[PDB]
Amino acid sequence: FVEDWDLVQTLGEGAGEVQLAVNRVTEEAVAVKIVDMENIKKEICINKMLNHENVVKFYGHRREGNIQYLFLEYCSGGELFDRIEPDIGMPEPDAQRFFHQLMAGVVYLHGIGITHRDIKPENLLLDERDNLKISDFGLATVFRYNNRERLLNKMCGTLPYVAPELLKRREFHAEPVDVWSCGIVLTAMLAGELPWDQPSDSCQEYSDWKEKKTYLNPWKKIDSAPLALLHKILVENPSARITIPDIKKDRWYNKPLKK
Ligand SMILES: Cn1cc(-c2cnn3c(N)c(Br)c([C@@H]4CCC[C@H](N)C4)nc23)cn1
Repeated sequence: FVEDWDLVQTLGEGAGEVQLAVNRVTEEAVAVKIVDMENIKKEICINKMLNHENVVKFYGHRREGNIQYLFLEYCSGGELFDRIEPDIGMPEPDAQRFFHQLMAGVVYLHGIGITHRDIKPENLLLDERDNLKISDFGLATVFRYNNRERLLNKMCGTLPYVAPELLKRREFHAEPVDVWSCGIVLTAMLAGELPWDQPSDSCQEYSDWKEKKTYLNPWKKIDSAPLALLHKILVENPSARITIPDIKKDRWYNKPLKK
């Protein structure tokens, strides 16, 4: 009976659906991604490579006909998105802890040559202890193989989170794009709002940021220390943008915080 699972509820939709399943014998819970049914093949393949505390674990996949069944780590705390109070954000110490965990997960992925490509609060899930877990590898790809980097050219992601070079350049490096989206996530956690619809020349809010008008929202709501880190992350030129090893040296990143 240990292979029997009960589908107890729908966790959400994407894009098929994701259901919560409980083992009839052990009562273990697992998220099941159901796809009706090339893209799915890649998602499973990348998933098989993943083994990190801040990345959703992959348990396997069953194929009952035309429907694909991805068995993944269940995150009972739901989406980080739901911990962000609109127009407020969340307490700075909470935002810092989630940011630390997000960087740990991203460093791990980059170390194995994988880029997520769609980092945002809806994809960052929380377990029963509020530990952050990067989810959904349907848009993920290999950017380093046999120690040789491959440039990306495919448009993908979510506009408010996408780095400016995606929209402007034919090819671009993978890592700075994920760094940028993490900076937008940090902004959202500390301000409860996204800074711009997209980082384009045509976007007034993006121009304001480039002109350093930090007396305007959402910047005005962010303390000087984390704001200084955002100044280093949200840099238009990806070659000048701060790297993760340097984010780890940042003053705010290393500031002891307590609620
Ligand atoms: C791909 N994947 C999902 C899971 C997953 C695990 N827990 N979980 C919870 N609690 C919710 Br709410 C969602 C919803 C499922 C619909 C999309 C939402 N972003 C997240 N997905 C999940 C693990 N891997």
